[PDB]
Amino acid sequence: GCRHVAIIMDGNGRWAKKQGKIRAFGHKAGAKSVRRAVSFAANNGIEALTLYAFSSENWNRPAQEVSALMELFVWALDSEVKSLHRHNVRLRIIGDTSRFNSRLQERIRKSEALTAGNTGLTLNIAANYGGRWDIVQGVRQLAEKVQQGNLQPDQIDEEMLNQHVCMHELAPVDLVIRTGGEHRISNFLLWQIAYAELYFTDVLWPDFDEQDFEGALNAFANRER
Amino acid sequence: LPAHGCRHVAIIMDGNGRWAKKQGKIRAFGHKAGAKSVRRAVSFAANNGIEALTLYAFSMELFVWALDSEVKSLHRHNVRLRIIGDTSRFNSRLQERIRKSEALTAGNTGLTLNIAANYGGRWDIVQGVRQLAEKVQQGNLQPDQIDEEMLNQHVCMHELAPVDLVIRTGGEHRISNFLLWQIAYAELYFTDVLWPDFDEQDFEGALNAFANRE
Ligand SMILES: [Mg+2]
Ligand SMILES: [Mg+2]
Repeated sequence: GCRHVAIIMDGNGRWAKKQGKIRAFGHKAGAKSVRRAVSFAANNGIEALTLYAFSSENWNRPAQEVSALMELFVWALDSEVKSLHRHNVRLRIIGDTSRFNSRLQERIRKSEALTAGNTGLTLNIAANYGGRWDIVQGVRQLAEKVQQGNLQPDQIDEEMLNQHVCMHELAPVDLVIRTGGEHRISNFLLWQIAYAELYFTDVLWPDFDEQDFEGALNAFANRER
Repeated sequence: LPAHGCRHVAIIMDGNGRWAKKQGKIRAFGHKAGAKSVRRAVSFAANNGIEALTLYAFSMELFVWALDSEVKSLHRHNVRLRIIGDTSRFNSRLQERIRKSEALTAGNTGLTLNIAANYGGRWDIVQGVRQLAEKVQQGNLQPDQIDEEMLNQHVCMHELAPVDLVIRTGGEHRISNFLLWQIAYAELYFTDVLWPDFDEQDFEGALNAFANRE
C-alpha cells in the first residue's frame, strides 16, 4: 500500500573512505545505488520515488569546478534518460532550477518533456530544493492572486496551499527513508510528509539494497494509524 | 546554554489508551496517568535548563480541567504558559480562561511551556500565510518580498529557540501533522515506551540522542 517513497541518500563519502578510496569512488557507487533503488521501486508498484539530490546551498568549489560539474549533469541526462523513457519512467526535477546555467535548465526541460507522457514510475529528483522554499513558492503564487483581487485572505486553506506545493498531483508521500544514520529531515520535503512513516537506517547509501528497501516498506506496512 | 545543548523539546505523547488497556482500565485512567507524566516531564525540563517544551495536546474536558487547577502550580514554578493552535473555536469561557492563564504567567522567566490544542502543522503554516495575505491586501506587502525568513516570522513560536528535538512515544514513526515548518532541522526521537511510563531516564536518553547528532 506504499505509493510514494522519498529518500535522503547520505553516506557516499564515508563509504568511500571506509574502503580506502577517494570520494569520487563513493559517488560512482552511490549512482549505482540510485539505479538499483529506481528499478526496485518500479518493479514493485511504487508510483513515485523522490530523491534528494541537493539543497540550494552553495558548493565549496571553484567556479570552473562548478561549471564542469553542471556539464557532467548535462552528460548524465543525455546518456541515461532514453533508457528511463523506454522503461516508461516520468522524470521530473523539483526545486529552484533557475539557479542552474541556461544549458542545464534547457536539458532538464527536454528530459522532462520527453518523458512527461509516461505512465510508469514518476521519478522526482529534488535539486536546489528545500522544503521551506517549496512552501514559500506556493505562498508567493497565492499572494499574487490576492494582490490581483482574485483571492480573499480568508479563502486560503490547507487544500488551496496544497495545490501550490510540489508534487500535489501525485500520491501523498507515504514513507521517507534516510540512510547514513542521522535522524532528521534536514528541510527535505516538509509539507508533504505530515503523515509519512519516517525510516532511519545506519546503512550508508552505496550499500542500501533491495533487502534494505524492503525493510523500510515493512516498517510502513506495520504502521498503526 | 546547559551542557546538553538542547533548548527546545517538543513531544507527541501517545500511548495513554494502550497503557490503560494493558491493565484492564478505561482510557480515562490512562489519560490521568498521562497527565502525571506531563508534570514529571515539565519538572525535568525546568530543572535541566530547557528553554521551551511543546506538548501536542490534541489536533476537551481534561484540557479545561488542567487550566483550572494546574496554572497555579505552573506559576509557582516560574513557568511561562502558552497555548498554540486554533482557539477561536473554543467556547468563549475557555478562551477567557486561556487568556487569563497566559497573562498571569507571561512574565515568568523559567521554562516556556507550549500546549498545542486544536493544533495542526499545516494549519499553523496556513494561518501565517493568511497573515501575509492580509498584509498584501492592505497594501503593506508585495508578493515577491515574501521569503522563508518572513514566513518563519509568522508561524507559531517563531520568537522562541528553534525546536531541537521531537520525541514521540507509543511506537509510531511519524509527525502526524504536529509541528512541520518548525522541525526542518530537529533531531527526531521515537520510542516504543507508552507515554504514562516515560520517565526521567527516558527524557535523559532523548537528550543524549540529541547530543550525539552529527
Ligand atoms: Mg540521531
Ligand atoms: Mg513504524
